[PDB]
Amino acid sequence: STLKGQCIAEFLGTGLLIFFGVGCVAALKVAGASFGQWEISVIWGLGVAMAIYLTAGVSGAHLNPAVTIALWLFACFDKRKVIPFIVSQVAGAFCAAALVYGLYYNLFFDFEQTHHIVRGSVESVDLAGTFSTYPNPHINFVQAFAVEMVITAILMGLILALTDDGNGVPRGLAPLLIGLLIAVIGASMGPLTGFAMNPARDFGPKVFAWLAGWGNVAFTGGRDIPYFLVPLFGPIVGAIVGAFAYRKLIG
Amino acid sequence: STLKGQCIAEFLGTGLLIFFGVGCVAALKVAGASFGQWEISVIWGLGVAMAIYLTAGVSGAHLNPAVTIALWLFACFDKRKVIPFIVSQVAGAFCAAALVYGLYYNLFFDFEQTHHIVRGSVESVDLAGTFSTYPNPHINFVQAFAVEMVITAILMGLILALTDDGNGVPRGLAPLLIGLLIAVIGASMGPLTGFAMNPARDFGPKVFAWLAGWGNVAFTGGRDIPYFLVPLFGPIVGAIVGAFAYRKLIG
Amino acid sequence: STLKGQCIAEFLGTGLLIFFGVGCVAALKVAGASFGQWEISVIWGLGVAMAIYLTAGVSGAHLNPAVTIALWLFACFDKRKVIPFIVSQVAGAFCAAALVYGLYYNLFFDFEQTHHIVRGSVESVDLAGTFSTYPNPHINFVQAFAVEMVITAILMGLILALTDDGNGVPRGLAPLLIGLLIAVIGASMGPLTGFAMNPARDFGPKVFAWLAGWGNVAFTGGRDIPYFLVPLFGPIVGAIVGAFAYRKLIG
Amino acid sequence: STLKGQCIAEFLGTGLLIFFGVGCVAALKVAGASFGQWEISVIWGLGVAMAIYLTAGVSGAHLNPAVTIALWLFACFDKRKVIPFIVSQVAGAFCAAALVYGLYYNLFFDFEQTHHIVRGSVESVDLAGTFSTYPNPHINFVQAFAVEMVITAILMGLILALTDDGNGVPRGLAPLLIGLLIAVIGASMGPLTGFAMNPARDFGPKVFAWLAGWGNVAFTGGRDIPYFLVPLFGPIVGAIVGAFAYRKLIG
Repeated sequence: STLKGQCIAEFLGTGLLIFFGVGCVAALKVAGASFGQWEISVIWGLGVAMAIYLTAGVSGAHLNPAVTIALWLFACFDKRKVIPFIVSQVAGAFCAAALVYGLYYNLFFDFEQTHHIVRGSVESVDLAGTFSTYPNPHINFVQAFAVEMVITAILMGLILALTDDGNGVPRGLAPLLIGLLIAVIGASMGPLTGFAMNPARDFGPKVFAWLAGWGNVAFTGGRDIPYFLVPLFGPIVGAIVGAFAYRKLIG
Repeated sequence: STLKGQCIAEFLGTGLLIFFGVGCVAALKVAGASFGQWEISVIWGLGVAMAIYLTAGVSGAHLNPAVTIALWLFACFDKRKVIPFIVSQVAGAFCAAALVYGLYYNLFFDFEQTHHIVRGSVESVDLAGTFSTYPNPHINFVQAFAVEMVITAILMGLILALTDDGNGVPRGLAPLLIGLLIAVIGASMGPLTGFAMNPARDFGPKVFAWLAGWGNVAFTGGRDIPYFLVPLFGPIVGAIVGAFAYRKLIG
Repeated sequence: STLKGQCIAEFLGTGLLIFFGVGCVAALKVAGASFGQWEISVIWGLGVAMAIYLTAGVSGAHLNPAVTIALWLFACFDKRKVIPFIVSQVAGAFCAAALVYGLYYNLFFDFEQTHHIVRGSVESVDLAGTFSTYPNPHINFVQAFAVEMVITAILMGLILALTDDGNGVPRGLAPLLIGLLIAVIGASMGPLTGFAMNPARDFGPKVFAWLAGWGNVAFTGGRDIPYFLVPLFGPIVGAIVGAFAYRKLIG
Repeated sequence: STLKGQCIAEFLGTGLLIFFGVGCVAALKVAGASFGQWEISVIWGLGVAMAIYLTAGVSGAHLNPAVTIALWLFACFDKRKVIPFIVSQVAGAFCAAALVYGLYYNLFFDFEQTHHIVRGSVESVDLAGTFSTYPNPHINFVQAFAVEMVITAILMGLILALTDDGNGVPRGLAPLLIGLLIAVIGASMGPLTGFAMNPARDFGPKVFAWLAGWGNVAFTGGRDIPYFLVPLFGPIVGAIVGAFAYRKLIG
């Protein structure tokens, strides 16, 4: 597979997981669907598994800039493909957020008119939480960064544990096992930071929310310190830590 | 296997998935069962997986006219079997809707008498939603068609991705993975159009609802433009788009 | 394996599935646990899968008199083992119901004193529904028998479909797939008759409920026609129909 | 693998399952997350499966002192590694409880101030139930011990049933099947004693709760007889019984 073919697969794979994840959150927020914390988390994980199954044979199904950087540093992934892979991942998440917004277009405006929410204000951040993740009100930037580092380290460590020959896990079952890992992470740590674990999953839809009319509050989240840095660099630091720990303690 | 044997398998396979899907919706609506959006979606998906496991060895387990048309256009499926397969699929969905109605017969009339609902009126469309799918009140024909096209394209693309040699997915695990894909599609996009994704799944029970006493509102759904066209031609267009995209970008 | 060894495995396997199924129903009824229809059904199915995994290698993991009779009539199962297998299955369900009652002993009496329920009365049938299945108030004996026949036919047909060489289903994955089939059956048809599908699962705990103090209402269920016949002979008729249909239409 | 390498794997594996299990309970209690009994149980089980997948190749993934003792007595596990394995398991559960407390630090104090709960009192035992298990108010020490013995015997018996060559279960699917077994055990027996089934899972976080400020009530649980003995010796007795029963009746 050429570089162009793998970039398209990364674009489609990241878009597919964003389409399922944002869609279910949109259904809970503006469509009146009844979802619990476990149900939302299991939709995110299974959507990732389907995205991996679709694009594993072409590009390896990274679908995460943090995973792409960690693989380059620790799994001898080609450095020439690092930038195009990351660009394709963010582009796929951005376009998928636009597609979900288009399908839920009439419900978003009906929700705003009913609750008298003006887009771009602090009170509109909750609606902006459909696309991207925002921290719990009781935690700050430092605690939010620690949560993102820890959960991404677990994800990176288990990905290496589930995708190494000799561990007994079939290659056909590994994508499903990865999705279940994301579900329990989101179920146990989601109410804190939104279990982003993916710079593309957060930055992409955040750019669309800024263009959709939410303005600066899409990036800052109503906080003095702009929150968008936590899902951007937090997973990157955590992925490196998780990959380093696995090679030292398990691998 | 002869053509008659495959048609019977398609009749039973489509009926089995309708029996599980309509039954769970009936339990939520007239039996007082507590179901969320994810729970309803996961029953639909797992019911499809069981139907595929039962009939895969005989007819290939299409169980969807949109999939049958897409396979004929892109997977060299025999054209002589296209019409009998589609006829058997719609017949199976029709008979299964009648069977579910017979088992839930006393609960349907008790529900109508309690809520003073006259069958065949606009207020009875919600009860008619047990058998077939109807759009969200905030979306119209054009947006409903777009939703059905997109979700069927994802289903068709993943079906080809999950049923090709060399992708590493075992043949015994593919039917279960297909069902999980339907669950997340229904969880993320269900509150919009009912995630029909299957012309037989919608048209079949719709004909029974018309015969059961709902009349013309079973097809139109209380809309000026008859809604039944969206689940009829929407999945067909989406399946072709999804199959074409997979061959160009992934396959 | 000798006959004594297989009878012990059938005794333990049926007891294990009753222990999980009755325990979760007891938690919902007297322990205040929050369970939906899907959640209860998925506990029953997964408990059956664990029971099959434990006893498949010894006795074949029938754990159902209806399945045992159907296998003898259609799968050349030994007739000399039919009676001891059925006796062991009912004995295992009876003892497991007693064990669950012992663990939940203090909660059952606290529930009765709080709600002023006298054991053995018509108002105590709901508490007796913890151990065995009772019909929906809007359905009668004839409709209850039809529901039990249909769902057991689907279970028997899929069991043959999931346990035949050449269908591509691994032997290690078949028990889990069987449990998921039970979950969707209970989710879609449970609110009607309790998805017994197993004469031992119902008759066994019913005998214990009669001995525990519920008296005659444990068998009759407060109905003029004794309801206990429906889960006794209903699954037996359905299992034969399902096995016959599979051999004629699929097998 | 040397003894030091296996001890680290046991430390990380037990910590990983505690991180997921305590985190989801913390989200339900202090973060306002909506969780049912099945949802909490399925997070515990799947977290165990991920922990097994990470550490099976190094130390065998015991992650339970009761399992370690049972394997030494019945599976010829090395006696020299029994003490270091148990020490590592309790250490991992202790550190993971501290990590979860640190991430949820601000939410715990906000919950206490809102409800006017003084740490170390009887009314604070419910908050202490986030880390460790405490019995249902209607059951006493004797019934709590019986529940822990029975459920651990089932877990030990199924673990031997799922990890023996010749049973047809793939080695890659066994960890997932073990997690599903824990989910149904917690769903059916959790509202009684908290389905500890693991001396490290309970004693470890209990020591942290005592150090975190809960004092003596973390061990006694507000009972005249200290409850901490039930999850300590209960699973050990049950694991031996379950292993002995499997070798006599199934193995």
